[PDB]
Amino acid sequence: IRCIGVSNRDFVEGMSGGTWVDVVLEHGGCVTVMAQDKPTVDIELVTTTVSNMAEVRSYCYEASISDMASDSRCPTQGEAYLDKQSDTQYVCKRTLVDRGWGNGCGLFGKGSLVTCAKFACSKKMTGKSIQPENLEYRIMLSVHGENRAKVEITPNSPRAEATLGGFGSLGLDCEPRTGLDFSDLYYLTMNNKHWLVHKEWFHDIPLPWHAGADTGTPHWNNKEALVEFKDAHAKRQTVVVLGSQEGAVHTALAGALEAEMDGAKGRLSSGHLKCRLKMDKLRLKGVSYSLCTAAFTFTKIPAETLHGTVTVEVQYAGTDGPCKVPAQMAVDMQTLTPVGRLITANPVITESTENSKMMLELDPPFGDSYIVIGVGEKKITHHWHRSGST
Amino acid sequence: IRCIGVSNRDFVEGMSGGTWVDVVLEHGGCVTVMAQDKPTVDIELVTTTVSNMAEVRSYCYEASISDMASDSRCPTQGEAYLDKQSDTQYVCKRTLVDRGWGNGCGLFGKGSLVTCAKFACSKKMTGKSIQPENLEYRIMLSVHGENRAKVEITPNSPRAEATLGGFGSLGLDCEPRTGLDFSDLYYLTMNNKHWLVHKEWFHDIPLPWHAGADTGTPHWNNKEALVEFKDAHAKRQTVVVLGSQEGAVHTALAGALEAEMDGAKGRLSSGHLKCRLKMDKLRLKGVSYSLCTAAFTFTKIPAETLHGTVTVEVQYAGTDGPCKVPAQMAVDMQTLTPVGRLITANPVITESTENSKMMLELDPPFGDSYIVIGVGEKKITHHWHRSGST
Amino acid sequence: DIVLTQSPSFLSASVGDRVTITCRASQGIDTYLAWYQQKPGKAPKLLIYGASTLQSGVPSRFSGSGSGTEFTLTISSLQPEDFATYYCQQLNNYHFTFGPGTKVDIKRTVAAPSVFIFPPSDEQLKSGTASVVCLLNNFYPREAKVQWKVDNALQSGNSQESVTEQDSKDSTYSLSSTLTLSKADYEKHKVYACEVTHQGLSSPVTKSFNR
Amino acid sequence: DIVLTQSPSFLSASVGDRVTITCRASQGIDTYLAWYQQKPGKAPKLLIYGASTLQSGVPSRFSGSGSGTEFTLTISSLQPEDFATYYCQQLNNYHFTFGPGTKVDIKRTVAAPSVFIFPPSDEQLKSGTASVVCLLNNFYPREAKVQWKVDNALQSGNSQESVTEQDSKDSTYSLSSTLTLSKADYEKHKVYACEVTHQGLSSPVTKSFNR
Amino acid sequence: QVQLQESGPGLVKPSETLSLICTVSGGSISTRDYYWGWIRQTPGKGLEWIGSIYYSGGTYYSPSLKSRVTISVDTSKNQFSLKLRSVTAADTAVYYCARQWGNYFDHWGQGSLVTVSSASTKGPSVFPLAPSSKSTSGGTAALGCLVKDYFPEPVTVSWNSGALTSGVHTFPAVLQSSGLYSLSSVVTVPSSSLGTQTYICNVNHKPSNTKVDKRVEP
Amino acid sequence: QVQLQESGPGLVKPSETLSLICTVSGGSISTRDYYWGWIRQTPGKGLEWIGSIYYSGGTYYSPSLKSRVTISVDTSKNQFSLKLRSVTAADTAVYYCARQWGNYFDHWGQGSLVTVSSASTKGPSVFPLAPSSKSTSGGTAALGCLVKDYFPEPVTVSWNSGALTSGVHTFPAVLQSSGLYSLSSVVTVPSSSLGTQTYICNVNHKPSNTKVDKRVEP
Repeated sequence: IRCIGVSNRDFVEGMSGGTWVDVVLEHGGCVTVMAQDKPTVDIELVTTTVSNMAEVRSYCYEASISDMASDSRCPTQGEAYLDKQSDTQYVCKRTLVDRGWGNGCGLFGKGSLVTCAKFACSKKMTGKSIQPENLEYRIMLSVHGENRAKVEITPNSPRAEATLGGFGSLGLDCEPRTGLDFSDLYYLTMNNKHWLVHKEWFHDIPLPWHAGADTGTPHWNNKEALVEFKDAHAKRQTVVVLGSQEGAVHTALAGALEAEMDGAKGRLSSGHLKCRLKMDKLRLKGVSYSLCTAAFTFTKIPAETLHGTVTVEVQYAGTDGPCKVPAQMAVDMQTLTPVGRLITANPVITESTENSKMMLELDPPFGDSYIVIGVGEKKITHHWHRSGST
Repeated sequence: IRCIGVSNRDFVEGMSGGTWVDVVLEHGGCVTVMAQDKPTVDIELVTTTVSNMAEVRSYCYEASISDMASDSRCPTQGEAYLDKQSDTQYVCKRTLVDRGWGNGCGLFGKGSLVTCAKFACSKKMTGKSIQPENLEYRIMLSVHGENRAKVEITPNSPRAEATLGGFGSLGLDCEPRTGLDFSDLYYLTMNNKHWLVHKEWFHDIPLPWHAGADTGTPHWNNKEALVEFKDAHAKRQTVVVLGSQEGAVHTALAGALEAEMDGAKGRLSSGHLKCRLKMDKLRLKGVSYSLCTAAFTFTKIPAETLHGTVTVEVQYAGTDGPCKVPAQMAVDMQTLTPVGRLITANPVITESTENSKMMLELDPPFGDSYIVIGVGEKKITHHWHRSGST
Repeated sequence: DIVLTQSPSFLSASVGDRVTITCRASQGIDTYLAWYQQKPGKAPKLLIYGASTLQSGVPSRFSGSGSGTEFTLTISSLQPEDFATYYCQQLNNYHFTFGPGTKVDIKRTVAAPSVFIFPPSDEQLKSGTASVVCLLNNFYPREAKVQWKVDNALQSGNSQESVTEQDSKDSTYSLSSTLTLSKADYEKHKVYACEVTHQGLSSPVTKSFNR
Repeated sequence: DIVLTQSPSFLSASVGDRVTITCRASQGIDTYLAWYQQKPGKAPKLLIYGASTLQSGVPSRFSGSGSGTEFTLTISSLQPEDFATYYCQQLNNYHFTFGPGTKVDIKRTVAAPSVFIFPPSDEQLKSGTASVVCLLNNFYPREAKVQWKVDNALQSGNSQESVTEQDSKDSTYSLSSTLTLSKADYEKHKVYACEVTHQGLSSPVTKSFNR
Repeated sequence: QVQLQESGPGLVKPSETLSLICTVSGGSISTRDYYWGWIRQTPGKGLEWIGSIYYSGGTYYSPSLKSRVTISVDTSKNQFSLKLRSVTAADTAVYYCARQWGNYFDHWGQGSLVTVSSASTKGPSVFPLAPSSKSTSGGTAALGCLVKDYFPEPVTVSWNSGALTSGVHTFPAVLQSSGLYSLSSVVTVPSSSLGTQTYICNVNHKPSNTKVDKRVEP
Repeated sequence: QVQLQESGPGLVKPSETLSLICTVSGGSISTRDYYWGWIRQTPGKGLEWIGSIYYSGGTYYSPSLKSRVTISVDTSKNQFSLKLRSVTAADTAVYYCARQWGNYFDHWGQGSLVTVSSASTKGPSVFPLAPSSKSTSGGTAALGCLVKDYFPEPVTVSWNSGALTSGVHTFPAVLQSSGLYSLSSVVTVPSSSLGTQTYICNVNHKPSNTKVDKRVEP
């Protein structure tokens, strides 16, 4: 029996008309929906998933360079020029150097020097955007007691009709709540790892980065973050890569929480919805059975739940099944006037075999009352006291 | 008999002492020197020669060039430089050229261009300096009648002792006259030809020239006089030599006079000297002969010279030789006093054979007089009338 | 590549003033630099080429100077038509690149918006919609605001504004605000009003009237 | 090679003036140019390097400016010791080459030569010769002439003159003239005199003596 | 006096190819002294050079666009063409054709706005704005003309076939929450001539080829 | 404070080799920041650079003189040497050694005059010039010192061992018609102290190693 021990549980009641009922759904919470002559079905909102995230920025943490070259000029011979400086793929550096007779110049002065190297990224990390269009809410609806359907709901597709076997169907209409969802984070990935990071911190990472997804060939920006140019001779200059920076991010990611992405979809915890659900086509079993006639027996003694309700487990020693279960609460016991109400509304034992067990959940009135199971002389009772008031 | 028909003839007489006699010598002139009891010897100054001329300048009129090269640079790339511009042998030219995308430059502007070529001279002409130390005067002294010596005299060696066989020696001392010699000309040579040119015109010839003689390797100046650089290619510049200029000089030398240089010494005409000549060691024949005794005969009738003197040719039909010749002039004849004077002083017939001929030159007095040849009854006479007065 | 810099970015001057704009190339371009003029809604207009040469048909007011990396465009006696953003431009290594641009606004005296209002035409009422146009003319500064009263009820949505540039003659701004209702909502109410608050208006000027 | 030019060549200024000297290189030397100072009978002294950097220990009067091909040396408040010829100097292509030099003379007021005369010493009379020395001291302008009287007989040969430079303190010139006789001719005559004509002397000043 | 005119302002779908043609007037295209370029301008307001080309056919492209740009000359028709491919929203801009005089761009075109989105073109609806009840005023009157619900930009608006320039203000269009921008045009004229003188607002929406004239009367 | 000093002024015969050594004081020649050069100056005006050299040994010569110049370093003795060969009269000049810092010569030497002729050295004869008969004057007296008949140049002349600087004028030598130049040196001092203050002219003819001091007394 579901939603029994959920701390964040809600009880929604049915209108006089009998179609519109409002609910509010929390992740890690439950809502019990009770309506007049209705299966009393539980809605959960178990899973929030994101998928198809558009990549915003991709940072590089391990670089390599090749075809390094330099061009020099004596003073009064103009600026140095290598074909690869206007090439966006290469990172370059231009400086003046002391030139003289010792370096092959007929003059003593500052000479132009340029040095270029082709920058390629060996391993990159990616940031992805989390927008409402990426969301996917998995909501499970279950007959409180084929009889539990799961549905998925998009913000671009708020509705879904959960189909329960003999009970008809429930119709979910929802809308995303405002303020209780994410927009200030990105889905940072890094060598098959995954994190959630404040996008504001993400825009200030001192590493090379390109602004799109992997288009044609990525144009990297801030190549000097990984490529510095060591001291410059008269005709040459040395270029060096810093190497892998994975450890620097693993240590800058101190408090970040991990996620799980077993596929292209990324699942995570929280979620908040509000839904009108239509029960016009939800029915209790279209066949009216007769009452169970044999003896019941308390296996589990009545036990109080967190919300004041009580749970009872019986085992019916009869073969009448499918028979309807006689279950009520009574304060008179001369007459069997029902008090309180059942949560497992209209309990049915479809089991045709001998010793079928069944769990019930009752909503006792305040004060004293008797849990009454069975119909005839061999029926069972159990006292129950509930405290509090209105 | 020399100096007989010379128009520029001079007659110098001897002092009472008999050592010092002054003369002045013209090229193409003569001086007859008569002294008391002396051979009466003729001085000429026949030749003026120059040699060992220090070369002043050497101009080139035919050029050739090789290893032509150019260097270019786009705008903002500095000035062009070829290894050959600082090389003094090469002639260069530097200019700006319109550069752009059509010439292989990343922008449009004036770019540096230099072009150089090695200049070599195939054929040169030479100018030589004519200074007093280069002079050489050839003076010939001849017994008027072994007996004619030639002497050479330098301005750095004014003296020379001409030796005449049986007559002793004449001692020449001279000094170069001031103003009647050259200094304003050079000895221009040109492909084995030779000229005399005004050195002032020589310094303004528009041709390449070097300032020394052929030292180490000649450094030519004003190489652009023969080498022009054709307009302007973007990365090259075309260099052209004018070629031979011999015809230009042969036509610029319109009035110049040629010389002759059959060796290293150069012949030319004019010359002017002044000389004290010492006749202390000049003697008439140290033996006193007797007079010729046989008959004389006039072959050439007496003929007047340009200077009022007269010349007579006799043939002595006797064998007494060597005998003195009895020759005088007389206005009395009865008897027999000498008048005038002989120019062929102390005539001697050294010929020992029968019909020896001999020419005499007499200086008759003014008016009437008789030329008297012979001694005795068979002697010959001839009237002679000279006009003019003191 | 050479990235040019320009200073200042924005600047407000007044007619007759002398304005100087500077441009900075990272590399030596010696004198191969240009200055362009771009008025609103128009193409750039070449002013200077060669960093100091005036282009034919350009007023004598404009001039340029500089060599190497720092160049300067000077505007003697600024004129109200000189509203534009000016760009320096250079070519190097077969690559054209322009400067960031120096916006030049005009400062003049204060002016009052000659407010008008326009009701929706019958063609709009018929078709389906209704657009009411409050209209401000020839004020300065740009700072001015409008308030939409519908029967003295300050509605906020459905309004959006559009500003002109400073005029080429009087250097003023103009403002159009449009209230956009469905015809039903326009037929419900009757009194439509716009209030214009501005520094040149001693009190909020209002225009209105009814069907 | 690059041939430097310097203008002007000569120039006469006066104390307190501000003098400018220019230098031109045929090729771009950007800022690699120097200015040297060479006083008479002394080695050059580096004044400016880098075309605008003042060298340590050089007075603040001197300064330099220029880039590319035209450079300029400026002397604020010229001083009488600044007598020198100044050279610009640049290196290029492993080749040093200097400018032609700008001679700088000083103009000041007119001065009179304090004439003296010196007779031959006895050591000279003995050895074989005789040298008489007329001496002009601390005048200006350089234009002055001397006349040698030997018993009021103007002899011309054997005289040679030598001039100093402008002094570093008073900017004046000095003149030494020497008459050179053989001892016999010095003992023949008795009265030796030199006459000094100069613009600052109202009439030819004379000095003379006898044995 | 050379004039350049780009082909009409147009709309382009993402990842398709942008094709523009600018045709040269007032002068030749087969000339040795000039190049012929393409220059873009995203709104706000940077100028970017796309590429230049010689009458011979030689191309010079920006390295930031070289792989996407193709420029061609047709000397016979005195025009040249720009082709951008794999267009995105980052390519929405006004594109200028210009004559390159070797190092500078001495002549430009009026400019052509290219918009890139997966939406179709719609023409505008033009409404008159005249004085209302109590039309009377001192000595000035304001007439208007409302261009509404078009896409993409731009329209151009003139008054009396471009003869009335003085008092005209045309306002920049505003994107309302449907796409379909909307602007308005206003002119100021004396009430002495209003309405003893006619006033026509000429609206021209090139991308929809819409041409329409409205009288403005009380 | 670095000082450079060229070897003594000397005389050279034509076609022989000129050999100079300049020795560095106040600093080391074995430094990597400086070069070490030779610069000439013919009497007229010209300053001409001959060549520079590194402490390592690397030479750099003028292309107008490379075939005749040889420069060498001796780091152990802190000096360097110039050698010109096949010398002519065109090579007579004052030769300066200098330190080349960059493209510039920051420190120079006093200079060494080299004369080239086929003549031998002769020392000078120094003669005093004192006031003569009627030596008296107002308040100024002129004392002199005649350096005569030397070859080649130069002498240097000081007074009272270089302590008397104020009134001294030394005049440039004049070439008389024998070779054998001759100059004179003169000083101005008060005539009141004509007997209570001594005066000595110090004549130094380096090429003949001549050193001589003359008293100057009435």
